[PDB]
Amino acid sequence: PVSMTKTSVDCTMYICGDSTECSNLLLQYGSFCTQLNRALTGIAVEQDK
Amino acid sequence: ALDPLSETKCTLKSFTVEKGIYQTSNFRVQPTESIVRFPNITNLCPFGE
Ligand SMILES: *[C@@H]1O[C@H](CO)[C@@H](O)[C@H](O)[C@H]1NC(C)=O
Repeated sequence: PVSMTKTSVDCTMYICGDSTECSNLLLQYGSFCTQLNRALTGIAVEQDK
Repeated sequence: ALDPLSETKCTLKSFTVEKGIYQTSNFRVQPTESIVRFPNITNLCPFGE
């Protein structure tokens, strides 16, 4: 094996799919989702490498 | 919100953007109209009686 599948996942749509109240509640958690997306993007860049 | 370059600068929290491709926001089609579909209204209770 050489590479995985370059999969990326959006929190706001996953956790609170098209929901205003849920998105507002999710804002309180800070950059959990920014760092989730950062980890997944780093993985994908590594796959290309 | 002025332009994509400004979105990139805001996401990176920087004024100088090193060469590359950056994921800034998420595209999402918003729903236009609402649809409500229910079975045919039948057996109207005899308040006439
Ligand atoms: C009683 O009959 C009249 C005429 O048919 C109708 O307008 C009225 O709504 C009926 N009453 C009820 C409770 O349906």
